[PDB]
Amino acid sequence: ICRNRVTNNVKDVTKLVANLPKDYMITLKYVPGMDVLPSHCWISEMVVQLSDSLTDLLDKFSNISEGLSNYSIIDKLVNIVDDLVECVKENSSPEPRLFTPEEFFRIFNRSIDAFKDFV
Amino acid sequence: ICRNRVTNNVKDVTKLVANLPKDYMITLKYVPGMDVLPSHCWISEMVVQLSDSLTDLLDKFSNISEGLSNYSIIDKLVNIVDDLVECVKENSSKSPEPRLFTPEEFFRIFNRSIDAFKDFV
Amino acid sequence: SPPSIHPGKSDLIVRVGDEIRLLCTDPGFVKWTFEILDETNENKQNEWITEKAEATNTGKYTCTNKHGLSNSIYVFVRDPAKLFLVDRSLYGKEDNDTLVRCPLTDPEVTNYSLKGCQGKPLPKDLRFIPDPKAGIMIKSVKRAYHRLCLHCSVDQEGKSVLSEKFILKVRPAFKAVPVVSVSKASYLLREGEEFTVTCTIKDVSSSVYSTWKRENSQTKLQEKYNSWHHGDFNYERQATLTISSARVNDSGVFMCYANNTFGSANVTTTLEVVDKGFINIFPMINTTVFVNDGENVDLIVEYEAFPKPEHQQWIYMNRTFTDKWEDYPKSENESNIRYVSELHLTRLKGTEGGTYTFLVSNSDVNAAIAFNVYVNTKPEILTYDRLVNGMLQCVAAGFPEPTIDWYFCKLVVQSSINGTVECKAYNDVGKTSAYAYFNF
Amino acid sequence: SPPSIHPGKSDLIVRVGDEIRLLCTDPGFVKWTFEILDETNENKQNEWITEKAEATNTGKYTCTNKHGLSNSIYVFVRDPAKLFLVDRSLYGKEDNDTLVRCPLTDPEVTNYSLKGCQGKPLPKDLRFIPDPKAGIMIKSVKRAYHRLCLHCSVDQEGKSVLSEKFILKVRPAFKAVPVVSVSKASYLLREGEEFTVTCTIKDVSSSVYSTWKRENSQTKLQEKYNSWHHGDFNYERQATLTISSARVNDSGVFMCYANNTFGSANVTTTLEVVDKGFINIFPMINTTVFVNDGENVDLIVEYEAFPKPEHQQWIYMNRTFTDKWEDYPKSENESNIRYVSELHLTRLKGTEGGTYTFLVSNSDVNAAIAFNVYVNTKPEILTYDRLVNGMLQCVAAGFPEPTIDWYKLVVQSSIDTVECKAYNDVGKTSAYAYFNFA
Ligand SMILES: *[C@@H]1O[C@H](CO)[C@@H](O[C@@H]2O[C@H](CO)[C@@H](O)[C@H](O)[C@H]2NC(C)=O)[C@H](O)[C@H]1NC(C)=O
Ligand SMILES: *[C@@H]1O[C@H](CO)[C@@H](O[C@@H]2O[C@H](CO)[C@@H](O)[C@H](O)[C@H]2NC(C)=O)[C@H](O)[C@H]1NC(C)=O
Ligand SMILES: *[C@@H]1O[C@H](CO)[C@@H](O[C@@H]2O[C@H](CO)[C@@H](O)[C@H](O)[C@H]2NC(C)=O)[C@H](O)[C@H]1NC(C)=O
Ligand SMILES: *[C@@H]1O[C@H](CO)[C@@H](O[C@@H]2O[C@H](CO)[C@@H](O)[C@H](O)[C@H]2NC(C)=O)[C@H](O)[C@H]1NC(C)=O
Ligand SMILES: *[C@@H]1O[C@H](CO)[C@@H](O)[C@H](O)[C@H]1NC(C)=O
Ligand SMILES: *[C@@H]1O[C@H](CO)[C@@H](O)[C@H](O)[C@H]1NC(C)=O
Repeated sequence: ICRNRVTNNVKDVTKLVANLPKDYMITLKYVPGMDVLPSHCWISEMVVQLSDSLTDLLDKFSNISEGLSNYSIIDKLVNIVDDLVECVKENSSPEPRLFTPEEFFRIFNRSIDAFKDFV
Repeated sequence: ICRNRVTNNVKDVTKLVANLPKDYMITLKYVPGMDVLPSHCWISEMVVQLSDSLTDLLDKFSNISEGLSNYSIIDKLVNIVDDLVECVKENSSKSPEPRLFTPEEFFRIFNRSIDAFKDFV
Repeated sequence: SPPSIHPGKSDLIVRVGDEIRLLCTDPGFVKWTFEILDETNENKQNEWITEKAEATNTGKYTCTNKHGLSNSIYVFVRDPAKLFLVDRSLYGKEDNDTLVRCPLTDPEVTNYSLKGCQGKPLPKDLRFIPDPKAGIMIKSVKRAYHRLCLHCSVDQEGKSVLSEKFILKVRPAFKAVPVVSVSKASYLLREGEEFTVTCTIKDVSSSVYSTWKRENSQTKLQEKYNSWHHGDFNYERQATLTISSARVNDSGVFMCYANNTFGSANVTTTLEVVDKGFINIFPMINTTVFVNDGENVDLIVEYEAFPKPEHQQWIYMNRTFTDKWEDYPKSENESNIRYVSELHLTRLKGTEGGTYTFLVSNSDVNAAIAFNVYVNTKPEILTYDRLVNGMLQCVAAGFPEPTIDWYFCKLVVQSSINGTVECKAYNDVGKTSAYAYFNF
Repeated sequence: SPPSIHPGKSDLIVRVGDEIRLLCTDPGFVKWTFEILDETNENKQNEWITEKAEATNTGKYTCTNKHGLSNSIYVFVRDPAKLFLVDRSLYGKEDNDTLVRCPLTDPEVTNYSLKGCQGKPLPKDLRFIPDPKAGIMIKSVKRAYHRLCLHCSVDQEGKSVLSEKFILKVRPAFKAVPVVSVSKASYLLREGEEFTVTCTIKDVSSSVYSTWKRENSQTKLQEKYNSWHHGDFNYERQATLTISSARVNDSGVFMCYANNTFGSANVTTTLEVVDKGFINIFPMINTTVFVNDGENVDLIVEYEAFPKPEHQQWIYMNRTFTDKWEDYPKSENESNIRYVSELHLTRLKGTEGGTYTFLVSNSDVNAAIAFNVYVNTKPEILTYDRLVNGMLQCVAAGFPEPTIDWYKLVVQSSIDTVECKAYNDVGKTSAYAYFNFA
């Protein structure tokens, strides 16, 4: 359940993480110990927070029509995590912390890997 | 002179500016008064400082195989500036304090520096 | 009765870091409740106090007795910095009202209203109702507003002040059915072949249900998926059905069914699985044809062939015939397993009659059909003689066999009986004559 | 005789924030001069004194007189805070030593050496010579060191310390000629069409030089350029000539030429400009043709046509054909103006002898060649008849003309079992009479 919500534009996250500067900082109210706790415990809060952070990231870029801009990739990821908010709320704060792209997208892919396993 | 050395990978700059985050800051030892002054005095220092900044900025990105990537575009711009330095040091042939720029402002400065080489001495 | 509550106000206004102190009395009294946005606190005392109110203390307070009845007082903490409380989540079901949770923390302010970000003016028809206690509400959200950005806006000391920034999310109403299409409407396969068909489903949202089911079989089939969002309100799914080893009774109607909260749409594909290949041949003309010498004729066959026909050849009298024959699939359709082969004999000479054969094969079968071409030819007269018997001889050779008529005053016919005496030899194509003169 | 300095010592070491005092004893004294990295100072007093040294006061101090005789001191301001002064533009030319500008502020240290970024090792064959007063020098910079990045490393108190990154840029030295190719080996244009050819030059560097020359003319042609960098040591330039409106005298050879410090390549294209289009036609067989009854023949023309021919048709006796003729260019190559036209005639009937014509047109010109085709036939015997006089006559119709013997062109032969037989080079046919007398 909610697995079919997550389209496979997530497979573009690695191309996005390649184009974001190592130095850049992305901001995410991070549910403490989600790296440890079972999926059903954090996942509801995390998917709201990710939807927010990704829309902030979406403000930062602009829409290069030729090729895959970061704007296009992040846009389609916002479409995903918003639909995950929609199903989690239908079917079922922390303190802001600062992540480099590789770290923030680690958390993103872990959250999305929770839905292949959800209740 | 040195109009040949600036290859047309520069048109990519508009895309690079669009893929860099608006609030990302880039650091350049900007020659003060570069705006108002004639080309010849600031252009010699600026191609050096642009080569430095663009090389550091190049380190920050990975290299995708498919498509255009910031690392590809910046790598080609770095090739340009490292040639413009090679000619300026060899045809004129006779630091500022670091300042921080959003990508659109840094690339404004870059594009003005390259527009300096459409009538140099 | 519900509890009475002290102070007896409806609203109650307090400067930040003042004291908030609310005194409740029902003899049945059970508990307070405090609500703002999501946040809630619950307190079992019949008195509620905090010595230094923060802006967040803004909110509604309800005191409830054991008899079930409730009385409420609503509180503001006026604060120059945090004028709005906010929750940045903002989702609307399209065509429903939605709420922008920016409730005020000082109600005595002017023109509580909604504004676009970056200066931009709101969409021409977006209309809203404000409420200091709850927020601002947006009547009849519609798809044009998707990711509209918003600010809540207050005028205080004649100056105009804006909330943290909000992005509206719209969640489609489904107003048209899905759109469904399949990579091939009909399949034909040798047994034991792989079978693979792909269905495309398009809709405004990824919550479109879609399945592959086999008609007159209720159980749903094994499937692998790929989907994409393609920009706002544009989703595409591709669902793929595979049988690794087909078999005859794996034939049937397969259906790609897709529906949504408006209504379904489906598209079927039909599978034929054959136990072994075939060729079937039809001659477009009788297998025996008759041609007057020096005319063209065509020999034409049409045939069904599966798997596709590998060799095609036309042979005459135990020898192949080339550069005068043409062949094409009968129809352009992908379903068409049917093929045409034609051979253009030209200006046929009288010697070229006899059999012409067409041979076609695939892996499974080798198939033949044969044509007999008879070339009619105007008679010719060979000999004119008289026998030892005192009898006259006229001799003519033609296909069809000539016919000989006498007057007095390839196949061969030899024909007999102050005078001139004539024999005439003729068939369906040709008329010819030879003469003898007898003088008495 | 030259200057002399107090302190005498060739090398001096001063603590940070210590005072620096140098005095040069010369009746002819002119200046102190101080150099480190690019920075320079020069001072008029015979004493140079500085109240509190900073690390950047490290360097070389030279005393010089009116003779121009000079004497030098080098000064190390030991500052525990930074061991290196750096000057971080590290360009090097290929095949040439390249200095890494990380002179030391304390000479009293060990193992001053050069080391990669992020704990990556240096390339194995890279070697270097260290020098506290100047930096660390990389010998014989190769292309494999392009964008190699480097730290300068020094062991102090048994503990190893690194400078800010250096990134080694490499200006390639040319070891092969530029590589040159042109979009078309040769051109043909109707006068007033627009010639436009595009060279392509490929080299390791954008300082390859390339030009377009009209052969036997020294003057410069107009041109437009595009060029790209395809990764490291890979540059490509495209240079496009245009003559905006071709005139006849523009016919000639153009050369695209490219040279670098190593050598030269040129590649050439030749332009023909024709004042008006043309067609020329050659029959691959005599225009007069002979065929027997039932025989098979082809008719074949080769023709050179510019512009490319637009209507090709074959007509027999003023009545056009279809489905019996093949048309193809004679060669594949993109410089092709020459074409082949064939018509095939099958088992020709006797009546079909006549004249066959081939008609081809382009915008400029319309041209015809005509073929005369004679179907020979076996003599065929038309009348055998016995006339009132007692004579009997035979008639035969043939091409070539029949000859008649007793035992199209038309022949009749007359006489007072008899047989008539008519022969020409194709065949024989014979007709019969039988006679009895009393
Ligand atoms: C739209 O798609 C599915 C497929 O039928 C429907 O969901 C089923 O609805 C019936 C009746 O409510 C249930 O008995 C099934 O258990 C449901 N199946 C699943 C997988 O959920 C949905 O109702 C469909 N059709 C309509 C008319 O709404
Ligand atoms: C699957 O698709 C068809 C239409 O694409 C469904 O609808 C029927 O189609 C026929 C002919 O177009 C109409 O005359 C009928 O009115 C339709 N049926 C109904 C109840 O209205 C067909 O019913 C669909 N089958 C399933 C299981 O969904
Ligand atoms: C490489 O190309 C240029 C063009 O010919 C040469 O530069 C010219 O050299 C001649 C003779 O030395 C001079 O008289 C000209 O003034 C130069 N012209 C320009 C535009 O520079 C260069 O010498 C060439 N030769 C080789 C061997 O590479
Ligand atoms: C242009 O290119 C041709 C070769 O592509 C050069 O021709 C050669 O020139 C050398 C002497 O310079 C001769 O020894 C060779 O026999 C020539 N080879 C051929 C095929 O002709 C030519 O010299 C070049 N001209 C210029 C100006 O670069
Ligand atoms: C007939 O069909 C069923 C279901 O498709 C399958 O289980 C069965 O194996 C088929 N029969 C044979 C002999 O394979
Ligand atoms: C070609 O023709 C024009 C006009 O006649 C003439 O001016 C020009 O000099 C000619 N150029 C050459 C190279 O012959």
